[PDB]
This record gives sequence, C-alpha cells and structure tokens, in this order.
Amino acid sequence: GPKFPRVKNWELGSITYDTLCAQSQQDGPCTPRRCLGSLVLPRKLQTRPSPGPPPAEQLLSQARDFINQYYSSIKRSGSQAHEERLQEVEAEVASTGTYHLRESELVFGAKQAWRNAPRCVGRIQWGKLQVFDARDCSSAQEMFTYICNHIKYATNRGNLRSAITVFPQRAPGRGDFRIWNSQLVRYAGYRQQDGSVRGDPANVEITELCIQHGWTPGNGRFDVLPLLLQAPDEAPELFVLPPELVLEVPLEHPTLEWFAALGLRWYALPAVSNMLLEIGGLEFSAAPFSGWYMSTEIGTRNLCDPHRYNILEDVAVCMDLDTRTTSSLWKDKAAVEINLAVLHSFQLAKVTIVDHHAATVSFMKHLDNEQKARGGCPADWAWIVPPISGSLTPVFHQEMVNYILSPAFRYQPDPW
Amino acid sequence: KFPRVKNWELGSITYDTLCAQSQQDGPCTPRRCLGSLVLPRKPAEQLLSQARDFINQYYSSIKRSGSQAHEERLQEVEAEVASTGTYHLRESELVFGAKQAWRNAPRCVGRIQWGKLQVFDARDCSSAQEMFTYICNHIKYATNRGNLRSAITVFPQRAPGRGDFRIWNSQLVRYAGYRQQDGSVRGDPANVEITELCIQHGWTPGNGRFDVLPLLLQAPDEAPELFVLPPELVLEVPLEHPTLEWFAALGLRWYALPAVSNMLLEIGGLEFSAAPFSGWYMSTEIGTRNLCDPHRYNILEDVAVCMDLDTRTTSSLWKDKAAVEINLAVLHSFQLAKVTIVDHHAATVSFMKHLDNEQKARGGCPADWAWIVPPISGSLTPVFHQEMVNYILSPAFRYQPDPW
Ligand code: HEM
Ligand code: HEM
Ligand SMILES: Cc1cc(CCNCc2ccc3ccc(N)nc3c2)ccc1C#N
Ligand SMILES: Cc1cc(CCNCc2ccc3ccc(N)nc3c2)ccc1C#N
Ligand SMILES: C[C@H](O)[C@H](O)[C@H]1CNc2nc(N)[nH]c(=O)c2N1
Ligand SMILES: C[C@H](O)[C@H](O)[C@H]1CNc2nc(N)[nH]c(=O)c2N1
Ligand SMILES: [Zn+2]
Repeated sequence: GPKFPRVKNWELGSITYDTLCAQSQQDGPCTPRRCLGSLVLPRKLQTRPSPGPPPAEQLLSQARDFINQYYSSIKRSGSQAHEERLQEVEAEVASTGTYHLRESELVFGAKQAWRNAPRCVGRIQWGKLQVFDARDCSSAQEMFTYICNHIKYATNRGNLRSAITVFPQRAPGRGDFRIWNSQLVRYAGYRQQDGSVRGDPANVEITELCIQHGWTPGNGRFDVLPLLLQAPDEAPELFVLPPELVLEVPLEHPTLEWFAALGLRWYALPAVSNMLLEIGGLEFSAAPFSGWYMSTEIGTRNLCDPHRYNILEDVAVCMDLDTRTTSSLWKDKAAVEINLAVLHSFQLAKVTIVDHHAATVSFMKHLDNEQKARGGCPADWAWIVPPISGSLTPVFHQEMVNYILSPAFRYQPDPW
Repeated sequence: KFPRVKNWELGSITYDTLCAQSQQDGPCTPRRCLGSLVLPRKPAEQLLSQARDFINQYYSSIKRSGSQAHEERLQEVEAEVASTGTYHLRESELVFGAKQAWRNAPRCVGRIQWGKLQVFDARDCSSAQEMFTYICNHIKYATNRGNLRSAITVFPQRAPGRGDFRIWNSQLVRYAGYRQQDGSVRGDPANVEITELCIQHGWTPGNGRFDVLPLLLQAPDEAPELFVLPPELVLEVPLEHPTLEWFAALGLRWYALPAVSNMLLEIGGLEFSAAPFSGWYMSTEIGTRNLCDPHRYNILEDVAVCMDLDTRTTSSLWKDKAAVEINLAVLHSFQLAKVTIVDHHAATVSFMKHLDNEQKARGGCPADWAWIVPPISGSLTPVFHQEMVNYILSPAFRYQPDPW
C-alpha cells in the first residue's frame, strides 16, 4: 500500500514503513543494479575540500533546509523569527559567501548529526550531548587546552559523559583547523625490522608522522600517542597528553587468573577526532566527539582482528584449546572470554561501558522512538549488528533502511 | 564506474566487472539502501532475449560459441518461442543452468562446491505420486548414509494458463510446530502454518518437539496430496556435547539434509516452480539460528541454566557462552555420527577461496555480506573483513509466493 520502504522485524513479525528517507538529499553508493552497502568507504561516502566556498546557491539551499529543521524542532515553523532568520542567512551569504550559526543552532545541529549517524548503535543517547562551543579558538595551543578540557569533562573519573567540542568552521581562503589523529587516544604502532608491528597496527601511519614531527618514540605495546594539532595555514604542532588525563583500564578476567598476567589494557574514552561535522552546508573540519565504548569494540575488534592486536591464538593457548582445527571453536571460546574480561575489568574499575546485548536492546528502543518521532531511522545493518554473537542480539532480526541525512558526521581525507 | 572492492584485513583490492552482466533490479536506489531486506517488496521478445542470453552462456561454457550447434540451437529456441510463446531446455542445458543458478546465488556461503551438483531431470513428471517417488530418490541419493552429496531435482516448468507444480513444504525435512492455545508453540515455530496445512489435509499429528512433517505435493490445478516420508529415509543426528554429559539429556536432535523446496529456479526465462535442492549444513544454521533464535526453539536459557550461568544480567555473556557450547555440540554430534557438516570457520575460509576463483574466472562474484557473515563470531571469520558487491545474475534461484 504505502509508497515507502516496508521494514520488517522477523523475530516479532512486526512491520513499519520508513517515510523519513524522503528527507534525504544526498545519494549513497547503491543503484538498482548493485548494492554497495558492505563497502566501508565508497566514493559516495567520502568528501573532498575546495579552497573556495560552495556555490552560494548550493549553500543557501542547504542552509535554508537546516534553518527549517531548527525552527521545526522548537515548534516555530512559519513564525516571524523563522522567516527573519532565513533572511539573515540569505543576507549573510549574499555579502560574505558564508554564514554563521547561532549557539542554539550549533547545539541542535551537533545532536542531529549524531541522531542521523546510520552506523552508530549508541543513538538512544542522542539528546544527551554536551556541546562545547570552541569557535573562538585561534591557535593550536588553544586547541590543546580545549581538547584537555573535553577529556576531563567527558572522562569524569570513569562516569563517562558524551561530549563534542566544535572548532571554527572551514572558511573561504583560509586553512582548516584539523586534528591529525583519528582519535584523541591512540596506541603507537611501531614497525619492527622483521616487518611485524609492535603496538596497534591501525596506527602505524600516524605514529610515524608523530616521529617525523619530532616525537621521541617509546617501544611498548600501549604507548599513548601525542596529538598532532593543526591551526589554519600552519604546520601541525605536537602535544603530549598529561598521563593523568588519560584514564586506562588494566584487563583481567573474573575466573581465569592468568589473564591479568597478559598485561593487556585499553583506554576509557572513545574520542573520535578525524570526522567532519557538516551542518547547513557549513563544514567543521575539527569537531572531536566522544561517548563510551561498547565492549565488542575493544574485546572483539581492537584486540582480536588479525590486523589489530591479534591476541586470539595467545589467549586460546593459555586456555589450552585445540588451535589446530577450526571445529574446536577455539576462536569463538577465546573471543568470548576476552569480551568478558573487558566487561569485568571496566566494571571493576567503575568506568562506563555497555555490552553488545544491552546496547542493541537499547538501540531497538531507539528505533521505536524514532519511528514515532520522524517516521523512520537510517541504519547500516552491517555496522549495527555486533561482530560477535550477531543473531543473539535483537538488531540482527530487524530489517533496516540506510540513507544520508544532514546534519551529518562525514569522513574527510587525511590532511597530509 | 565499476565498484572498487577492498579486503580490510589484507589491504588487497579488486574491481567487480561482472556486475555489468546484471539484467535485473535489486531493491536499492541512490536515495536509500535496502540490502538488509529479507524479501523483494513485490512479452515474448523479453523471453526471447533471456533465452538467447542463456544459450550463449551455455555454448560459451563448452567453448563452442559461434559453432554450427550454437547457431542451430538459437534458431530452434527462436522458432519454438515464435510459434508457441515458450520453449524447452535440453538436459545438458538444464544441468549447466542449475549449476549456474547456485553459482550466482549471492546469499550462499557454500559456492566453492558449485560445479559439483547432481542434477535429476524430473520434467517427465505428471502427478503428485510421481513427484513423491522422485523426492524419495533425491533424498536417498543426497543422504548417502551421511556422506552427503549435493543434488537438485527439477520438476516441470511453469506453463501459461495452467497451475504450477509445487512442493508446499519449505524444506523436504521440517519439524512440526503445534500452536498451543496457551499462546506458546510446541516444536518448530517456523512451521506452524505448514503443520496446520498438513493436518487439515488429513495428517494425523504427533505432540513431540521433533515430529517430522509429511510433504504436501501439488500437481497443476489439483489439491495438494499428503505423503509421509519413510523414517529410514530421514537421517537424524541426536545432539550431545563432548564434555557436558547433561547436554544429551536435553532430548535435542536435528536432521542431516538441508533440502530447500520452495524456491523458483529461473533459467533462460523459463521458470521451475518446483526444483528442490540440497547440500549439507554449516553448523551455525542449526546450532545458532534453528536452536537459539528467540522465535525458533529458543534453547539459550535452558542450556545457560544447565551450565549454571548468571542469567540475571547481559554482561555475564551467558547467551554467548551457551551459544558456543550449542554449536560445539552440533559439530561433535554430526562428526560422531559421520554425517557431513562444515563449521563456519572452514566454510568462510572456503568462500574466500571461491571469491578469488571467481575474480579470475568472471571478474567478480555477487555476494550478500549480511548473509555470508555467520550469525556468531562474525569478525572472527575472514569474510567479515571483505567488501562484497550484491547484484542479480541469471540463471537464478528466486523466492515465490506460497501456493495457498
Ligand atoms: C554514548 C555511547 C556511544 C556508544 C555506545 C556508541 C557506539 C558506537 C559504535 C559501537 C560504533 C561503531 C564504531 C566502529 O565499529 O568503528 C559507533 C559508530 C559511530 N558513532 Fe556512536 N556511540 C556512542 C556515542 C556517540 C557519540 C557521542 C557520537 C557523536 C556525537 C557518536 C557518533 C558515531 C558516528 C558518527 C559513528 C560512525 C563511525 C564511522 O563511520 O566511522 N556516537 N558508535
Ligand atoms: C554444499 C554445501 C552447502 C553449504 C554448506 C551451503 C551453505 C549455505 C548457507 C549457510 C546459506 C544461508 C542459509 C540460511 O541462513 O537460511 C545458504 C543459502 C543458499 N544456498 Fe547454499 N549451501 C550449500 C549448498 C547449496 C546448493 C547445492 C544449492 C543449490 C543447488 C545452494 C543454494 C543456496 C541458495 C539459493 C541460498 C539462498 C537461501 C535463501 O535466500 O533463502 N546451496 N547456503
Ligand atoms: C579505518 C576506518 C575505520 C572506520 C571506523 C571507525 N569508527 C570508529 C568510531 C567512531 C565513533 C564512535 C563513537 C562511539 C564509540 N563507542 N565508538 C566509536 C568508534 C571507518 C573508516 C575507516 C577508514 N578508512
Ligand atoms: C523465513 C524465511 C527464511 C529464508 C531463508 C531460508 N534459507 C534456507 C536455506 C536455503 C538454502 C540452503 C542451502 C544450503 C544450506 N546448508 N542451507 C540452506 C538454507 C528466506 C525467506 C523467508 C521468508 N519469508
Ligand atoms: C567489509 C565490511 O564492511 C567491514 O569489515 C565492516 C563491517 N561491519 C562493521 N561494523 C562496525 N561496527 N565497525 C566496522 O568497522 C565494521 N566493518
Ligand atoms: C534482517 C536481516 O537481513 C535478516 O535477519 C538476515 C540477516 N542475515 C542472515 N544471514 C543468513 N545466513 N540467514 C539469514 O536468515 C539471515 N537473516
Ligand atoms: Zn544497497
């Protein structure tokens, strides 16, 4: 009947229609001929910068759309203040080629970008975001101050709080503010003479950049990287995070006493720093944000990916499993105990964390909330379903519709 | 252009040029991706173009394209369509077509096996009774006392203005699901509807959790008929665990043969509404989905309690622990009973090899990532880290409506 995607839950038998996808103004990577939904970074997901501001016609339409979004969210659509704000944006773009967001618009926009993020299972929390306005920042040194404050506020001694800090937007003929690091906290990856890697192989490139830029390298598996911070039209400067600001959790297992002897650990705060926050056509190239971890990010991906710390076989050996045959399920067994250790250790340390069952259950609640609020919720099934125990969580059995809404967090090319 | 396809574990890149051979729309558009949907939402020149394409594929496959046999065959097909609005395949074409359809199935992790498929031609079938005989033979052949062999049996194609041959059951082997008026379901809840259909066509029910269903077989424009399978035909494996002695006490079992029987086989524009096929099980189908899905047997909590796990909270990972042991028991029991089965690690490793074979052979391979990645331990398998392109190639296996 309804001219919209029909969405089914196969556990419960229930049916919804997504009308929200009608609001999408940007194409994704799929066509009637082939689905490219499993691609991490298709050409249709990456952006590209250009030294001059967008066609004013293009900016204006994106801006008017956002201003409309804003005035709706405060139930003043069609009002005199709504129309005057539009005029003010048209005028500002007409004379300068760009415009600026009021503070409450920036707050609404940051929350909406999170709410719109199809790959995030944590969106039940979308309305609880502390927005630090840093659009006054004028130096790399000052970015560091703002970032340290963010870290202190967000970490809160283990009672984590979601936050984003927004640095000045891209400007016509002026260099970007950029944080070179992909996260505020990253372990070094040192390429050994044998070709193997000590530390986190995900971080080889950023490690060597830090070294090129004068950082004296350690040689551990868990060396915290310094930040490479870039103010407009300047070489990036190097900043060492004071160790007491970086909360870490040593990993131990509730019953396997040898696990603590492994010397594994992870940091408390997942703070992503290389993403572009786009609002009403405005581009915030530096806008780091943080929440708290879902345990599978640490226990399954970062610790067990073959191209990350790759500890599965080591743990399986300690567990005395048969690692000579796939059918012993030694990988599945070790992976479970590693995830358990992550959960147990974070709880012991009083550091906020959520397991993949609690997380996906809460994401189902989010889906129902959004069905009523907006008539749908953009969601990337492959990313929402956790990397272990897929069909054991409710999201596996939930069909999802994926599409791009703005405000958005977007990937952007590396500054170098 | 053509999609750049990357493996994130190895850093290796391919380009899929095979997708350009797709003449059939999937559900996605540039505005929104619908890849996670289980089912699709919904003259004679068209048939003729599909027929030619397929005949071309066939003669290319035996490397005799442009031959006299090739040109004469195209003319036979064209003459037959022009006069009758349809045509018929030669057995060798059908054997090639059935293998290609499996090969092209984006949701199948077992495609390394695609060239090894026994094709039974059952197109000279005129009655439900004859359908039953063919099905029993298929089952006997494919089961092979536990040394499972992949097979397909192809019943007569659809013809305009006449009902289809259909097997109403979704698989040749299904356990009954009896709806207890106290809300619940005894047996397999996936099969409540077929179970009830059987009863009202005269089946005398059981009351167990694992009662094997009769087949409802339908010849064109006739009520379906009921046929009970001879119990010696249905090989089953009692489930036990290698170390937890209490596991056997759960009374769990599963059948050996995954024989799917409700899909439509399309070859060269011709449609085969009954063409049941079978291979062997990947252990997660049974251990994870069939036994642990909340809307299937849903045994996670029973096993967890037996394992004395803390059910009170998600963060004990009781679900994950119990699932692992359930999958282990399935593997162990099948291996003990000498019945073919493949674990999800071995299966995904073979599929990676298959992807590489196909890249060299065809320049790509249609794959549905969400269906290829197993339902436990996803990122622990190599397929999780492999980008895939999904598209429809013909010959194809397709869904079709239930005939009731
Ligand atoms: C509050 C607790 C939160 C949890 C448990 C959570 C969970 C997750 C997880 C598990 C992922 C997948 C990441 C990966 O596999 O690499 C993800 C992705 C994402 N998250 Fe959330 N998140 C939280 C808060 C936030 C916040 C505060 C923001 C932004 C304001 C955010 C925005 C995003 C975005 C944009 C992605 C897509 C990542 C990408 O494409 O690389 N999340 N989240
Ligand atoms: C030889 C051993 C085989 C293995 C291990 C295997 C494995 C699998 C698995 C695990 C699935 C997903 C099923 C689900 O989750 O419901 C699947 C789907 C599928 N398989 Fe294979 N398979 C095998 C043989 C075959 C054969 C012989 C055929 C056809 C001749 C075939 C055609 C298909 C098709 C069409 C699907 C899609 C199912 C659907 O969309 O409902 N497979 N396979
Ligand atoms: C290497 C790579 C990785 C990724 C995913 C990173 N996603 C991390 C992330 C982002 C936001 C998060 C928010 C909360 C949270 N707990 N984890 C979060 C983790 C995408 C593209 C590329 C590339 N190229
Ligand atoms: C409820 C439902 C389920 C499905 C997937 C069934 N897929 C079974 C299947 C098919 C082929 C197989 C081949 C081999 C094998 N081991 N298992 C195989 C299992 C599709 C549509 C609906 C609907 N409506
Ligand atoms: C190839 C595939 O897209 C890739 O491995 C994806 C799959 N799903 C994911 N899901 C999450 N949450 N995070 C990821 O990095 C990925 N990686
Ligand atoms: C909604 C989602 O597409 C659905 O639950 C899918 C996910 N992946 C799957 N993968 C396999 N192999 N089998 C399935 O039934 C499903 N179900
Ligand atoms: Zn798609």
